[PDB]
Amino acid sequence: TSGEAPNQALLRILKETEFKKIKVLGSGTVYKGLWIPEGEKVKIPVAIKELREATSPKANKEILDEAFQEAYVMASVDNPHVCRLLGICLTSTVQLITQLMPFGCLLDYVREHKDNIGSQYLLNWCVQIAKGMNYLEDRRLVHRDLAARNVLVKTPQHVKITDFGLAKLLGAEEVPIKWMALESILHRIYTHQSDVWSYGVTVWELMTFGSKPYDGIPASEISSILEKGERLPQPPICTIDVYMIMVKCWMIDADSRPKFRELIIEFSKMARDPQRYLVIQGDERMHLRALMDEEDMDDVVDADEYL
Ligand SMILES: Nc1ncnc2c1ncn2[C@@H]1O[C@H](COP(=O)(O)OP(=O)(O)NP(=O)(O)O)[C@@H](O)[C@H]1O
Ligand SMILES: [Mg+2]
Repeated sequence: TSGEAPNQALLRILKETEFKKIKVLGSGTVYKGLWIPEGEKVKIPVAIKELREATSPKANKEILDEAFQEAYVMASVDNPHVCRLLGICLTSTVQLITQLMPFGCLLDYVREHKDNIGSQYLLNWCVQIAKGMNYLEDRRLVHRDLAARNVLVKTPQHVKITDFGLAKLLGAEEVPIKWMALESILHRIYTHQSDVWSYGVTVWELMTFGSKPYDGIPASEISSILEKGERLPQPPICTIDVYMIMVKCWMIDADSRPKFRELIIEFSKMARDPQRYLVIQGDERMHLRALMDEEDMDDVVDADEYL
């Protein structure tokens, strides 16, 4: 009651007996599996991150600080376009349990499905990511690591921002350079407007079907490139309407860049007439079960319907 509000998010501790790992997804080693809350007659698809046991105690506390910090953030947020933490489990190694995003990160998704992503998907993704960031801004959260790789894909129609390792309250105090606002690189300044810049880069990643920003350019130069007024080039499928919104996100005066709530409005306008704003050959002809090896999927509930 001296300024900020108490964070009353619930931190759920889960038992190992309650979830079954099914398959490895990555290596912090991440499994796909199912979580069956005791006595609830539901099966919830989950990602289970089992932390690396770590050799050096300095590496140990680095792993653990990322883990507890992003457990704290994901437990405190609740929005259809941000990833929710379902719980943690304090076995010998700590495990973080999140809602399963079956289709992986969005960068790999647009890379692998270039020839079947239509303009309606692209623009709807832009709207959903801006809704997620607008929610974070409503909660005074600055993400500092927004990128296509940090957007996950529940369905082709539904994505969610993730990876809150670098997040912080707006006013508070204490490295992907090609996604960083200029004032982030020069003065270590981070705001919701620097997130807006990163959002511009992410949209450019999407519109280019996963190209690398400033490909082959060494990070040491990016700062001088940007002070000289250079920016990422207009993607081939982008009308000037879309590209111009993106370019506005990269203006040097952070207060001149658009706001996330403006970006929601503008991309929603454009998603009302997708083919007037992105030009994709064969657009009109583009389309997109037991994910586990379990034969009894009848009681499966998505985390979003259990909550
Ligand atoms: N809930 C989830 N559902 C499905 N896949 C996931 C989920 N969470 C993470 N992954 C993937 O599993 C791997 C673990 O990623 P992560 O633990 O976030 O490490 P990271 O280095 O921070 N990756 P990033 O957030 O993209 O910067 C990545 O390939 C993710 O895309
Ligand atoms: Mg992280």
